[PDB]
Amino acid sequence: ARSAYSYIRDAWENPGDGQLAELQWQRQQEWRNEGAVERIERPTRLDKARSQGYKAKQGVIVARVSVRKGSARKRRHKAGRRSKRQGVTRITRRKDIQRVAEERASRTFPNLRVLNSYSVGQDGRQKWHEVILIDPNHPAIQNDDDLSWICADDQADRVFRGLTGAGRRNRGLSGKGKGSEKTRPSLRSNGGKA
Amino acid sequence: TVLHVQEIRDMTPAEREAELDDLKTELLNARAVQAAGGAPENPGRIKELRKAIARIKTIQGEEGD
Amino acid sequence: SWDVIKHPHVTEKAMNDMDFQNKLQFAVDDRASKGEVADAVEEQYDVTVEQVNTQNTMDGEKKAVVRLSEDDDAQEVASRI
Amino acid sequence: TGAGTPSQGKKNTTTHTKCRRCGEKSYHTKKKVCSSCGFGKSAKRRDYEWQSKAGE
Amino acid sequence: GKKSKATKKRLAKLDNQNSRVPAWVMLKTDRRNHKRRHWRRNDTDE
Amino acid sequence: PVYVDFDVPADLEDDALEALEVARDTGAVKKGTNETTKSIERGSAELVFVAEDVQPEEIVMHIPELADEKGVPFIFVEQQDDLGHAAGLEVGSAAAAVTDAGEADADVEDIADKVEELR
RNA sequence: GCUUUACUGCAGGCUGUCGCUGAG
RNA sequence: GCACGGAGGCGAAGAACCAUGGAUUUCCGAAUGAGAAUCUCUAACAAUUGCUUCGCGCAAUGAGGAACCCCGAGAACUGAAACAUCUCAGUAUCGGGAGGAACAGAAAACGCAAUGUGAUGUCGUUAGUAACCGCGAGUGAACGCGAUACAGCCCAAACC
Ligand SMILES: [Cl-]
Ligand SMILES: [Cl-]
Ligand SMILES: [K+]
Ligand SMILES: [Mg+2]
Ligand SMILES: [Mg+2]
Ligand SMILES: [Mg+2]
Ligand SMILES: [Mg+2]
Ligand SMILES: [Mg+2]
Ligand SMILES: [Mg+2]
Ligand SMILES: [Mg+2]
Ligand SMILES: [Mg+2]
Ligand SMILES: [Mg+2]
Ligand SMILES: [Mg+2]
Ligand code: NA
Ligand code: NA
Ligand code: NA
Ligand code: NA
Ligand code: NA
Ligand code: NA
Ligand code: NA
Ligand code: NA
Ligand code: NA
Ligand code: NA
Ligand code: NA
Repeated sequence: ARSAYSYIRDAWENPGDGQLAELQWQRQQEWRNEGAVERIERPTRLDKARSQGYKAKQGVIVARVSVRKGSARKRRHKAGRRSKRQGVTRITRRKDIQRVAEERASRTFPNLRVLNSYSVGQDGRQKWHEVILIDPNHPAIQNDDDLSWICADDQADRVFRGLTGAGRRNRGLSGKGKGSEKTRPSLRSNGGKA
Repeated sequence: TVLHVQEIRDMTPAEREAELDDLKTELLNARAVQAAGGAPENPGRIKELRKAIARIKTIQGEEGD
Repeated sequence: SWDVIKHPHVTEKAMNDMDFQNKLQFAVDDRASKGEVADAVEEQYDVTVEQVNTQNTMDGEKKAVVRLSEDDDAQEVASRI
Repeated sequence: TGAGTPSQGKKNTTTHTKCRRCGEKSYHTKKKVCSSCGFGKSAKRRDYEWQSKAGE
Repeated sequence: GKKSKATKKRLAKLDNQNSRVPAWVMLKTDRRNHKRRHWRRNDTDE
Repeated sequence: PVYVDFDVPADLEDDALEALEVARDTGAVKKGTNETTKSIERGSAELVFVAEDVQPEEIVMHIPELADEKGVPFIFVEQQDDLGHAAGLEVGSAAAAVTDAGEADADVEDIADKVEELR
């Protein structure tokens, strides 16, 4: 039969309807008063967290991060620029908000490593994402066959190098075929053309 | 030279510290004579006095005192 | 670990302090305080130190003018080394 | 007053000094920042790619 | 001016580096102080 | 709170938790929201419990209506660790289900009745 | 470098619309 | 020691010298008790985190490195015989970060359309071809093929 989890998931398909709607209307009031990075005891979306690698276990951490909505916060040019480069208003960053959130969280927990993240809504001026981080130095995790991979030395600061799921999709690596000529194996090896 | 490693290892933790202080003193006075321009020097000693002190401290380390 | 006394600062002025005011002058470690200079001097020469004046010399070392008590004789202490 | 020789006479202020971190006489004692290694400003050592030819 | 303990030590050092190559070193090498700084013609750090 | 549409009097909650304890010793009980859910879905649930101090609420939100369309009786419990302890756990439990009571079927039946009347 | 009712654009201001946004 | 002086010393108790391993290893320095132009003032993982016996008790991070690598920010001279799109160029430079290599990687692929291929890099080629472009100047792949090397797996959930 349906897992209880399927009900959490099912509710988040429409965060604007039913109970979830009223719940969000309430929570955001408190969230808007919390910091930029708030560690939380439990994922707001269990099914999603668990689906992304979460586990009720020592060394597993979750944190809700708030990030502003919109385009790049850019300063107008202070020297000569051809029209093409005189823009300010329509310029958007190449890193999506979710990735920005994942980075702010990781910096907050210097010792932890980002495992994944998911969205938990937004109001008119900010978006909230919950990030799952892992303690690569805790034996509880070092002895976990489903997570100890994140303990390896080459997984250090993985979020800052775009090795995150959100980091990889944002890098245009989803497609294995047509369209990923200038993304795989890396954006940089392809002369930054994607 | 005049003071070898075996002789140092055969001493007791207390004989080393004693031998140590003695050397330091010999050295201090050697330097005092040097400071007074005292020519009755023997460049080799004032130099060996440093190594002797090094060897002893080294052994006190290996032995645990 | 560093030692307090380096060597007797023997010079004309140094002698004068010894013959005339019962003072011994030493080149000491600049990390050393007057009190530490006083002790060291007592423990190394078996004497009683009454006063200690210091100076951080332009030679990069500290100089100490240690005055002995009437019971002690600077000339005799200095003379045995 | 000439901006040359006559104005050089007032120059008895101390600014850049021997730096505790890098040893260069570049530690601005007024700003408490080394113009050479970045001491006082950055934990990381000051360095730029323009300090050498681009392909080198 | 007012010099600190460290500054003084540095000045002291510079003054010493300002000594000449001992006569014996000339004989020992069978034959200049490339650091001769004059207090007037030269300038020190800090 | 958003999933709680009626208030259960302390005394009732007490009888309820008491019944649950005998339920685990005499009959059988399901501990955990996932296991409670399948009970309601498999119909094998006689009475289900739901804590009111659940954060996030999503974990339980569905219990009420899911139960209503399955004809299964459910009751609320202020504390979360009481329900878990009453279920025999060393930890708390957001939801529990009495999978066939035992030496409490009368009580359970009554507790259910009391709630229905409590609307 | 400077000017303007030169060409082309870019900030900024005003104004409509959408989101935040809900009850009769 | 370079360093060929003077004096003196060490070495058959096997020195010098070389290799590996060990001892010592001041102060400032990420610099971390607090402050400071390498010093000072009165027990210190400062700061941020994880675990937690909730006590800094057990741990982590910080900074460096010749370039290489990955993730972001991103010019202008110049070319177009002017110049605005275009070009120089995703270059210079800037921000963040990893490793001895990075990154990528077991198809919601390819589409010589097939009764076909079979994770991913890279090299040779495909090809200055397709595609872009005041359709100007310029710009510019991929599939496939021949090679190198080869390696495939773990969760979430169902049922417990
Ligand atoms: Cl990370
Ligand atoms: Cl094919
Ligand atoms: K241009
Ligand atoms: Mg590569
Ligand atoms: Mg004084
Ligand atoms: Mg001027
Ligand atoms: Mg002189
Ligand atoms: Mg400090
Ligand atoms: Mg041109
Ligand atoms: Mg033309
Ligand atoms: Mg191009
Ligand atoms: Mg193709
Ligand atoms: Mg398994
Ligand atoms: Na981190
Ligand atoms: Na692109
Ligand atoms: Na001296
Ligand atoms: Na001068
Ligand atoms: Na060493
Ligand atoms: Na630490
Ligand atoms: Na602690
Ligand atoms: Na031209
Ligand atoms: Na021109
Ligand atoms: Na064009
Ligand atoms: Na073929």
